[PDB]
Amino acid sequence: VPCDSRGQRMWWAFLASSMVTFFGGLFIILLWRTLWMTSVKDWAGVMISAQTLTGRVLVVLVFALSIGALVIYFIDSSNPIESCQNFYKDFTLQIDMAFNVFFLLYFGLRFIAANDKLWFWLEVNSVVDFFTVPPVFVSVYLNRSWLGLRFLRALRLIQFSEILQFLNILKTSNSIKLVNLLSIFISTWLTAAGFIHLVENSGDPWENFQNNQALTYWECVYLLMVTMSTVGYGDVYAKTTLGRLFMVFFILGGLAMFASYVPEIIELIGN
Amino acid sequence: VPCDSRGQRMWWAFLASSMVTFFGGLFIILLWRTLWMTSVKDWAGVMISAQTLTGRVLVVLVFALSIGALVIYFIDSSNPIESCQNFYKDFTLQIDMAFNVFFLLYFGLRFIAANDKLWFWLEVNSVVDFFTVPPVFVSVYLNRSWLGLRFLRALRLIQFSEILQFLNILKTSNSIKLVNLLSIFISTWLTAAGFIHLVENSGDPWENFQNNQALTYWECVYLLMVTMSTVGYGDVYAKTTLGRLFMVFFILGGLAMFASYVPEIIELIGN
Amino acid sequence: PPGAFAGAGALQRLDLRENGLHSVHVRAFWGLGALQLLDLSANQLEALAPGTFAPLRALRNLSLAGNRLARLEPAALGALPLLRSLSLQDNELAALAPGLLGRLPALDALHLRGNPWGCGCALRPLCAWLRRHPLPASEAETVLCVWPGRLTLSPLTAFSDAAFSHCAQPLALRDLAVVYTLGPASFLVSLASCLALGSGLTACRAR
Amino acid sequence: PPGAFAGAGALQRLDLRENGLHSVHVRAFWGLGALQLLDLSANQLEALAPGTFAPLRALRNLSLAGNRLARLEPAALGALPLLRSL
Ligand SMILES: CC(C)CCC[C@@H](C)[C@H]1CC[C@H]2[C@@H]3CC=C4C[C@@H](O)CC[C@]4(C)[C@H]3CC[C@]12C
Ligand SMILES: CC(C)CCC[C@@H](C)[C@H]1CC[C@H]2[C@@H]3CC=C4C[C@@H](O)CC[C@]4(C)[C@H]3CC[C@]12C
Ligand SMILES: *[C@@H]1O[C@H](CO)[C@@H](O)[C@H](O)[C@H]1NC(C)=O
Ligand SMILES: *[C@@H]1O[C@H](CO)[C@@H](O)[C@H](O)[C@H]1NC(C)=O
Ligand SMILES: [K+]
Ligand SMILES: [K+]
Ligand SMILES: [K+]
Repeated sequence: VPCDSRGQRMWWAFLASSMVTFFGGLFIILLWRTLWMTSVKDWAGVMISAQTLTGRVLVVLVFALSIGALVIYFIDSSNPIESCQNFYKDFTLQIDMAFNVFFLLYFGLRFIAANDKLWFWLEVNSVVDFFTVPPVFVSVYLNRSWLGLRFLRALRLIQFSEILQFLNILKTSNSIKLVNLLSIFISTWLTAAGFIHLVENSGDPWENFQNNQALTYWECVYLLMVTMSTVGYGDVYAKTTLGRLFMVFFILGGLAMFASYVPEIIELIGN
Repeated sequence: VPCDSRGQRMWWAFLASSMVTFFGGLFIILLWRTLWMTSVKDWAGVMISAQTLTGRVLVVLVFALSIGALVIYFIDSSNPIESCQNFYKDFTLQIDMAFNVFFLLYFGLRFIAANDKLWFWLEVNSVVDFFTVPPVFVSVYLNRSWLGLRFLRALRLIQFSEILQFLNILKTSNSIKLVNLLSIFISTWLTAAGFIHLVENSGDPWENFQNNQALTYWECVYLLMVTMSTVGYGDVYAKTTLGRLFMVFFILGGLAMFASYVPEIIELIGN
Repeated sequence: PPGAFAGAGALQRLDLRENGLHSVHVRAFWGLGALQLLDLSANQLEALAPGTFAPLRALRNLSLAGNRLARLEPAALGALPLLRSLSLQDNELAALAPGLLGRLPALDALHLRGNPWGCGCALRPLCAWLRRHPLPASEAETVLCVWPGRLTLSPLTAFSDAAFSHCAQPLALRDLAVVYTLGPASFLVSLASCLALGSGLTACRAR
Repeated sequence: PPGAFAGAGALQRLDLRENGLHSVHVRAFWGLGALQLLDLSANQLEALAPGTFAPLRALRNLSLAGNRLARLEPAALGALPLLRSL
């Protein structure tokens, strides 16, 4: 009786659970635009303000929980992408559930404190919440698990420099700029490796997932580092069509981003 | 009775049908130089002028038909290079025939409105007409089809920015320059990939076409993108002699073009 | 070769064993559908092209014992209403594709002795067929399966619907609606909870 | 195949030589631990999976002559107190 099997792929349900949140609520906001609130808006604004103690400790807490979620994803990346499991039996899923409900509460608190709802809805933090939080609820409901877009929490590394700034660790602007550049580069490296790993190990959808390549996450990190330095050994490469398309897009985007960030590098070098 | 076979290669007939147009008429123009016209010249000049409505709608139409021809070539690139077919049975060939006779009429109208015939004969639009339009007539006469140099219509994508300018979509010069650079890069990328795909899947002529490599068009696009970024994985590469020669020439030309276009990139970056 | 037995349109019995067959071309039985017994045992067959048995219509008992087959494609077998017995003993078959047995009505006799069956969700249609069609007790004792990670002591016929309960059936409209509505409903609940907390705190402060 | 000799739980002698064996699956002797003599000589065996002889407990004399074995893993043989000759 105890057995584990892949069965039928259910990735589309997990993806739709985020798409029909994001796009549908965007349409709802647009239609509302076509067609004690101030007090509670001010209360939520001062709740998440970086000046007060509550905002500081809360952003430190959400950064720590993002680090924990990234570590959980790193641990779980050594497993089959789609697998059945019991929510009550395993407590790591419970830890991820607690982290994600805290993220949801933080997102709601941010959404109350928003002068412009539409421009808040297009922020990177909002979209990472959309593509992270509904999948864990769908997974715990369906009693299954999909790897999915859980690496996108690495995009919350960008605030890392800010986390130092109000703990009296960074004072000068040059060090803050250097830490910001390093954090941005590390975060985009990690998330690009995450997409490459997902699209390579998942396989092509229209070919019944027969193009899957056994690539670990760290091998994809190595591939991204080799590619972005224009070395290209060719020992490891993307074999799927969608993986190759993502590699081409990543090459173009990385070259454009580096060309845009050259002047900041020169300013950091200085005279 | 119904069967399809390659038989003998007839690419040389299609190529000669363009060479004995281009070079022979160039010699005719040169010999004529060695050895109501004004009214009709002015009429043709005002017919194709960008100021009047007729010129605007006509250049929009020819750009749209060039896009359609590029899509037709993209669809047909998933077939054997040389193949027999019935013109009456298939109507996609009829669509391509209509597109190409419209291109021929536009070329004639342009040639009437030419102060210098010889310098008009050396334009990129004239040469793409020469290497595109006679092959479809030869194909419909011989009841066969060869892939040929039908990707060269992508070279009309350079006009794309102009297509925006008189539709009140681009006003500032910086955006126009950026769109022009992007269109030029995309067009040269696509046509280089087209030559690479043709010369790779066709095989070496002097070795009885036994060096053919099963490379799709998009794989060649990926190869060109990998090469132009100086990555060079080596998973896919040109194996034929002529393909390697074309790759060397493309590398040299791309490096020279990028070195020439660096100052425009710097101006777009600005201060 | 294709059309190897051409001219024998009224053939009824065909036996090929101990011959060491290793490659059978597709559509090699053109006009041989009349046969009822087909023995292809004691060979080295590995893969079968789809549509190979498609011209066969009157075939009743089929034997594929002592071969090197690993995966048996449902398209290769097709739909044979007149088939009654089938044998796959002494092979290298690990699992059977679901719905393969449902294509043909009569599968009264089946022999799967010696195959390295890896019991799992995949085998559940076969176990259900065992529930519908019980094997002989001796054959049930002989036919076993491999349990990954531990001993293979589990018999193939010992499994019940409790093992099938792990398998996830295709989701109905109810589950689809729930998995579509989990996201937006949870976000609205979070927004409402935060708004209610803020309104209550404002009311307490203003008092 | 796994469980090839199923049903012979009281088997004591088993001889397989001159057969040209080339691949023996792990746990193929499920319930065959009762045997005392096992002859697997004159074959083409190259590697033995660990735990293959683990179900065997009463085995006394084991023969692996005339094979293609290169490395003999200790985990494959395990601990057989009743073995006397090899
Ligand atoms: C920027 C983000 C938030 C939105 C963009 C959507 C991206 C992430 C989506 C759109 C299409 C998706 C892919 C579609 C199909 C499959 C096959 C299946 O095995 C799951 C993974 C995989 C490979 C998906 C990965 C995620 C994917 C690439
Ligand atoms: C710049 C353009 C307009 C003119 C230059 C001529 C080029 C495009 C011509 C000249 C020689 C030609 C090649 C000569 C021989 C063959 C073999 C045959 O299988 C057809 C394709 C192929 C490989 C031709 C491709 C096109 C080709 C490379
Ligand atoms: C099926 O036919 C074969 C061919 O002779 C026969 O040996 C076998 O016993 C038959 N099977 C059954 C179940 O009658
Ligand atoms: C071990 O048993 C075998 C089995 O017959 C026998 O031939 C052999 O002589 C025995 N060895 C010893 C040392 O008694
Ligand atoms: K390089
Ligand atoms: K390289
Ligand atoms: K390189």
